[PDB]
Amino acid sequence: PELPEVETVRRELEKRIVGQKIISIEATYPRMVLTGFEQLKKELTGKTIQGISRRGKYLIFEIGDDFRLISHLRMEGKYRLATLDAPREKHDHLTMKFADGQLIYADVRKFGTWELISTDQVLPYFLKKKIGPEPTYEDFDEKLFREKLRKSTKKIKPYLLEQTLVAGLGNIYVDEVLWLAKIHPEKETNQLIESSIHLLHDSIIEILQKAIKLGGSSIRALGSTGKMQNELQVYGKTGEKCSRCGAEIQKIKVAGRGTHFCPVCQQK
DNA sequence: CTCTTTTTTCTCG
DNA sequence: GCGAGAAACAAAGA
Ligand SMILES: O=c1[nH]c(S)nc2[nH]cnc12
Repeated sequence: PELPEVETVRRELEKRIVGQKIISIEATYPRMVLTGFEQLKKELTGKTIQGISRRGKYLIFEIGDDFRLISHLRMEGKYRLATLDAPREKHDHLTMKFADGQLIYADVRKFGTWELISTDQVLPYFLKKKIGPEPTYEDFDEKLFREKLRKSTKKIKPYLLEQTLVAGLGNIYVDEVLWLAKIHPEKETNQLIESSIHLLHDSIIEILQKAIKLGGSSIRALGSTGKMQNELQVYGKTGEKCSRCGAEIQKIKVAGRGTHFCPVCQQK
């Protein structure tokens, strides 16, 4: 998932598991609990979920006053709420059992992670990761954005993907953002002019906020009812029309990543 | 059969 | 510092 999908999951969970006491925690893949599964099980068992937050693509379970469970779903981690008698599925790895149901984490590629962090260590956790601002008008300052772009010779798509200029873009929304902003994904950021940086800034916020409103893009669990996939202009649409007078979407490889763009729209 | 393709972090030169 | 490439892993497609 990317930020909009994680936010969609956050909202669904907030409605349903806040107030729930954790009765037990079980793992078939304890290795994805980076801070130690036995430690996590000992600390959280019997605690009540106070809330669910998000920072960039990270889910943050607030559990008791003094602990946070920081979860990253990476490529295709999925949460679902199931009855206590639900059968195990092949790629289920963890479950929190409540009195009237359970929260199960599944992840085909086993990339997703769990980390138990004390409450006063959450802000330092994200500072250490150098996560950039949330993609909102209030948090995403264009002035600082502009300065960082000026000082770098990185290509704009990989730099955006680093999460340091702004949080939340993955491969899908970065291709969508760059099409909307009419910027080439290999454009060197110090070549971007002010007006272009302004459109990029606004487009990032606009695309991500639109995606959130539409419940995320559901491609191929919680977060499965999204509609943003119907609004994608370029991602995964190789050879199809940009509706720009016959122009077709091209796919290239940029810093190891599949990259969908419309050449005529996105010249350097 | 092989090869490529689909978030973050790590190694190498 | 940088970029390139690969690793973690599983499954699907050419
Ligand atoms: O009108 C447009 N034409 C082209 S080619 N690319 C775009 N990106 C956002 N709007 C446009």
